[PDB]
Amino acid sequence: RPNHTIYINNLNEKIKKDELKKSLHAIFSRFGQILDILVSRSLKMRGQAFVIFKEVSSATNALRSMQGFPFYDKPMRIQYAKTDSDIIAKM
Ligand SMILES: [Mg+2]
Ligand SMILES: [Mg+2]
Repeated sequence: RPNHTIYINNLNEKIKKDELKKSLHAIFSRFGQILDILVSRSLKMRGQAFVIFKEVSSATNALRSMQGFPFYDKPMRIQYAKTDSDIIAKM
């Protein structure tokens, strides 16, 4: 099931969509090249987001290292996405 994409839950829903994306990029880019970050109004309201890495190893390290990290006062809950974004094939 491990893939290039991590699905993040339990995100602070009071954070601005734009600021949230930027913060996610700052935090996760240290684990490897990020291809894309998915943060919509729908996802935001539910405290969810997706980060797509260029390599699966980067996704794995991110998942194992940032699990439970107090992001904006809330422990992040991270898992691999059920379906690896078709963006991988496209990009
Ligand atoms: Mg994008
Ligand atoms: Mg850990």
